[PDB]
Amino acid sequence: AVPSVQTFGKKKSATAVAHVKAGKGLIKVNGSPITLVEPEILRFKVYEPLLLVGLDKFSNIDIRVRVTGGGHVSQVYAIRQAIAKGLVAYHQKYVDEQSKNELKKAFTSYDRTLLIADSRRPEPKKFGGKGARSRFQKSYR
Amino acid sequence: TPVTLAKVIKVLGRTGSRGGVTQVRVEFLEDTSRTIVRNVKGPVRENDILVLMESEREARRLR
Amino acid sequence: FTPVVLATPIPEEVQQAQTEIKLFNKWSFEEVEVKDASLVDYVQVRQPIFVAHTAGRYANKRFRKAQCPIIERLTNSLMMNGRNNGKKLKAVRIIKHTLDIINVLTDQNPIQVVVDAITNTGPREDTTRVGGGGAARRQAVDVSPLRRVNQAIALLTIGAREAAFRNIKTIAETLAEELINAAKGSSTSYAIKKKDELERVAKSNR
Amino acid sequence: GRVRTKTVKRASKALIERYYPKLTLDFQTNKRLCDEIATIQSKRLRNKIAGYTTHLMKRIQKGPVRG
Amino acid sequence: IKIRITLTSTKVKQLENVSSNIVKNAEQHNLVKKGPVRLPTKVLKISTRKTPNGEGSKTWETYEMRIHKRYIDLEAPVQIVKRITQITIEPGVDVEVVVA
Amino acid sequence: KKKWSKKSMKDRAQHAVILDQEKYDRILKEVPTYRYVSVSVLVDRLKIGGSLARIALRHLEKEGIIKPISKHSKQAIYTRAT
Amino acid sequence: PGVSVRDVAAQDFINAYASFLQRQGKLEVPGYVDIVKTSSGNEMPPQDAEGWFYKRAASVARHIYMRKQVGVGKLNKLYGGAKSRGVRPYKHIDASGSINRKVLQALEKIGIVEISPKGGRRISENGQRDLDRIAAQTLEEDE
Amino acid sequence: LISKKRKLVADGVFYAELNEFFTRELAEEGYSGVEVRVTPTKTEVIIRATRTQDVL
Amino acid sequence: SLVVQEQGSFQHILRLLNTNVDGNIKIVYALTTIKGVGRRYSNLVCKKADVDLHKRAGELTQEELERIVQIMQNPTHYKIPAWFLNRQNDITDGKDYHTLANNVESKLRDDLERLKKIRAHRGIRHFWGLRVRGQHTKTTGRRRA
RNA sequence: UAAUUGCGAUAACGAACGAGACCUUAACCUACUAAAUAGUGGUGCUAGCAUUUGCUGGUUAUCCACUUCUUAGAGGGACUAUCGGUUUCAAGCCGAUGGAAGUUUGAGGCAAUAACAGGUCUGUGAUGCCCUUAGACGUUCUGGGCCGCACGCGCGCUACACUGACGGAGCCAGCGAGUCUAACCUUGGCCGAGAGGUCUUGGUAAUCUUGUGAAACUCCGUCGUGCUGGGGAUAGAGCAUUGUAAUUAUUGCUCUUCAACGAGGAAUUCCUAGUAAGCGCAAGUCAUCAGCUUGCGUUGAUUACGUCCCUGCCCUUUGUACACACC
Ligand SMILES: [Mg+2]
Ligand SMILES: [Mg+2]
Ligand SMILES: [Mg+2]
Ligand SMILES: [Mg+2]
Ligand SMILES: [Mg+2]
Ligand SMILES: [Mg+2]
Ligand SMILES: [Mg+2]
Ligand SMILES: [Mg+2]
Ligand SMILES: [Mg+2]
Ligand SMILES: [Mg+2]
Ligand SMILES: [Mg+2]
Ligand SMILES: [Mg+2]
Ligand SMILES: [Mg+2]
Ligand SMILES: [Mg+2]
Ligand SMILES: [Mg+2]
Ligand SMILES: [Mg+2]
Ligand SMILES: [Mg+2]
Ligand SMILES: [Mg+2]
Ligand SMILES: [Mg+2]
Ligand SMILES: [Mg+2]
Ligand SMILES: [Mg+2]
Repeated sequence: AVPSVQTFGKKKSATAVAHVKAGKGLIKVNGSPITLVEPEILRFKVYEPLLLVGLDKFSNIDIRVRVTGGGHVSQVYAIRQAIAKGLVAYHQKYVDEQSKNELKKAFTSYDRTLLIADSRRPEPKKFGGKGARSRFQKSYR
Repeated sequence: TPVTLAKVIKVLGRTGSRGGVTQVRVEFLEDTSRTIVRNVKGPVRENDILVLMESEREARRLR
Repeated sequence: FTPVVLATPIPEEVQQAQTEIKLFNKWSFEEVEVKDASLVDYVQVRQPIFVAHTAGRYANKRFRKAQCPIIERLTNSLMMNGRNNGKKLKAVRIIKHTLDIINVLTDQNPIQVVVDAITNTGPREDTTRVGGGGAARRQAVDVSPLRRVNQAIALLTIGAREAAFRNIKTIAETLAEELINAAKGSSTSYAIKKKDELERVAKSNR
Repeated sequence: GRVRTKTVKRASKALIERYYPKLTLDFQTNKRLCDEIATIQSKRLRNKIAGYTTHLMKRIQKGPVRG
Repeated sequence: IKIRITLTSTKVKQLENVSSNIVKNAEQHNLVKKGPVRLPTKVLKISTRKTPNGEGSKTWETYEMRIHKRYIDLEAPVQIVKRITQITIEPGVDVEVVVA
Repeated sequence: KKKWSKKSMKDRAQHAVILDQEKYDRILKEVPTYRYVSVSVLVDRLKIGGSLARIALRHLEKEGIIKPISKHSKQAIYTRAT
Repeated sequence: PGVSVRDVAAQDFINAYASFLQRQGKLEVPGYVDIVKTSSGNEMPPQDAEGWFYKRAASVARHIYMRKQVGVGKLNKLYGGAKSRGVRPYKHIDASGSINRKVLQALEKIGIVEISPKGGRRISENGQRDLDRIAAQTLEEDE
Repeated sequence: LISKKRKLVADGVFYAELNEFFTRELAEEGYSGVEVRVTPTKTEVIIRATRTQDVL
Repeated sequence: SLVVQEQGSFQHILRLLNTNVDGNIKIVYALTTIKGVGRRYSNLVCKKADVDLHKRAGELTQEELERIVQIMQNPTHYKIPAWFLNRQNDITDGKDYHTLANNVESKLRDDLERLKKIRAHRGIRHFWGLRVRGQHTKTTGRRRA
């Protein structure tokens, strides 16, 4: 009966599913430490869940993330949603509630996306234009 | 180069052939209780401070 | 602050910049107060962000565009002129290289220098075709504070774009001397020269 | 647009005329009456029926509504 | 024995009847079954210019038709498989039975 | 070709190709008082070329005179050290 | 303590492992090394032109050690890129398979990758540790 | 030996050919539609018309 | 790494194969001024003679120059794969040639005039001057002279 | 209000169509309903780092348990809900809150009366009339042509360089397709510089090609403001594949050759969030061939929320010498 829980985050078409369980606290990106995302700029954008509330809250729990689909910046956003929710989910029904709610204001105050994901999806293209909204061009002679 | 500071109190409406210029009545920050109307290009909310290179020119009322 | 040991090695430098205060990459977003009024509450300060890569849902409405940081605004104007439209990976990277330059020249805070330049560059007078009919010409009006930062940031980023075009000085450095000149003023800045030209032209139309 | 149509004005008006000693000023309770007290072909209409019902039931609280 | 059932009709409301009718038969017969698994609706698209001619505004509308597939696993002796393969027949509904 | 365009020429810059002692001693006595040196900085500065600048920063840092702060490709940011 | 190839970054690992073959220098030479274009989409060969048979093995083995089985056809789609076919738009073009086929053959006799069921090339008993032992000091190189 | 994708497309082909047959040959018999039912080892076709005794 | 200070062996534009090959540009791209040698042909010969490609052409020992040319003049003799060249089994003897500074325009004219006496379709179109590659000509090539 | 969308005097009583409602599609459900054709955790066998409890893996007749993520059916879920201002103060938006979802939530389908002498008799065995009907305007066969080239336009593609070009590395999508009495998609081994060929295998398909390892991309490099490693039009030579047959080169591969173009004038087009714009993939055409289209996913801006200036659109008043109606 190993204590564990699993939740997911997403982006435009990416879907990350982090596994949140009690442990030493090692973090993996599909096999590897979270220090190896390698856009080399988005690294603190995915370090946001770890560092905004501190690593003491992540000290007693380890997280393993599996990321599929989306683009390169999309997969990074996928990891941050699941990690943010996973700490919230773990602290809701294993840790006391008063930790969970104070974590919610820790996340939703700084960046709204961490717990509530975007409501924006690609739009179908239409005949009469190359993309969804633009037309080809027009010529009258 | 004296630049005047005035604060919007109300947004009158849009003005121009294509309505690109908004109508505004402002109150002077210093020497208050004086109101003037200025034609502003961009978007203006309330409680927004304006800066001018000229003070005694009221915009022509559209009426 | 205290170091934390863990199974996977997390280096010490990353930990420090978030415990004592939630910083930028390596710089600070506090004590960046705007000296000139009529721009505060339109230049977004007092909520730092780590990295300028963020997709904020800000597009349904008319006046919530004073809440996203000025830093990411400046990044989002680097992506323009065709071949580099989009590609925010390099827009962030270029600004990463730029802030290294204002750190070493003009030793003031690089965030402070950028914000000071924006206020000093936004024109406060512009022209508009107004008349009682066919007899219409240039007319002088005032620029709104929200349009000021719009007008200001446009000239700053396009100066580096045009100057680094057909010239060896890269976009990461050509944007530096523009900010350096835009903040204090030398009239050799691309943006400042455009500013005074635009204001004088509008002034002549009184 | 958020101006309700005749099929929402008339179905709602038919309810207060007949279900006054009945379903109250709270929407989520009203919509759980309409789904069985009336045969409505679409959920979106039923949701708009109990919507304009609550709006009219909130009017009848303070004074009467003419019509 | 490991008999497997498959349903590939284009009408869910007609096809869900056959799947419901076959799962209840084994359940009331007290035989272990593998529940009805519903495959994604594979989409056959045909897109054409509406006009028979080549003139006018280039309107391109699509005609779509959807294929709904179901398959169920059973383990039943020979005596009862014969009487269940010849029942639960519906128009426009295709069923194939494979043993092992 | 129907223009009214002038298509003016350029300055035809004469940036050096390879280093020499008359300039090698010049760089090591001129890299001070430069609070920022880079490949494009050392172009409007001492006339070494684009490849000369890149190899110079590779050399003047191998032994080391001033502290370097960036190793990212296509943009080198250096600064003098105390 | 424990050292894994996934515990080190990709760029430094392949760069360090590539040197080890150069130091050891016994595996093979195709015979036409440095004459081959290495793809049909790259309009110029390896610019350094010192390796591409000791440094390609550094990056292909990392994938083969990572995943279950990879064949030569998979590399062509993997290492390939858009080919600028002149005035035409870009298009994905595979890579030269002969070097991909023959680099794996050298890996056979050096005990890194051997024949595997269900087709393809899979790492051998000596293969797993050799990569990890080499990747070990790439972590202790900091001291 | 056919893909299930092709089968149901060719299934609709069978109906369209049958429909155009049963409207051209039974035109004066009050033909009003057709539908095909598939059974193992047996195929059914229902010709729905008005003058059934004339159809037969 | 280490940078060579200076030496007196540096020379400006030099002469070989009737072409004044420029200095101060790498020998892999300096030898693309001569016709018959492209971006690749220079790359192949410079390494087959054991010449430092990184080393420029302005500083290049004289004895290393003529080592290059005999490799360029007779590539097949010096273990080339032999499909690099632009004239193989050319038209006359089956020997593998590669046109160079003088013979690139000489053999082009011979290839030009090979099909004119034959009265081929390609030869006539070259004499006519239009596109011999079978392109549409209704709209392309209006400012051809 | 987007909407004769709603609503209250008052010579009108209701209705029908349109819009809307509806159908499809898009995102939420850790609650209902199941799954080695999808997965996850654990136990067996086993590989590596360490050896100390851990980490990264593989395994089909080794099972066990479960359905967050993926598929689904029936459903639930939003109706602008809660609150302050506005107008015989008669109902939404603003301001904020809630939430996955608050521009009818986004986008499509459907889409009225009446007309155009709009296009179409080259889709039809759908047709009237006219023509023709045996050296036939019927059919078929051989070789050409539709491509032809002084020039003028249209829809477009590649670009004029360091926000770069090129080289080694990291490396991520969804929409779909696919052979039977046929020869389709083909992984894997081998050969080949490449193209491509060769020998088996898998697949009638969530099990196989496919995670379609797309590209734009990110790291290390080389280059360095030179019409230069930008740009690759033109040409010359050779090797292959499709096709009975490619010569006015089908297309692919290899080397050489290297033009304009230095950001383009009057003019003119489209466009308001995952939208423009940039990037590529699939399918339709396909024995061979995209620079087309129809879709899909990827990165993701600036500027408004406006007005009647232009060009159009809708309703009312007024004038009319107009009615095939301002051409
Ligand atoms: Mg697009
Ligand atoms: Mg430039
Ligand atoms: Mg690549
Ligand atoms: Mg492109
Ligand atoms: Mg096992
Ligand atoms: Mg209210
Ligand atoms: Mg709609
Ligand atoms: Mg017709
Ligand atoms: Mg005929
Ligand atoms: Mg034609
Ligand atoms: Mg068109
Ligand atoms: Mg690249
Ligand atoms: Mg996919
Ligand atoms: Mg090129
Ligand atoms: Mg227009
Ligand atoms: Mg296709
Ligand atoms: Mg609008
Ligand atoms: Mg009159
Ligand atoms: Mg009159
Ligand atoms: Mg008349
Ligand atoms: Mg007139």
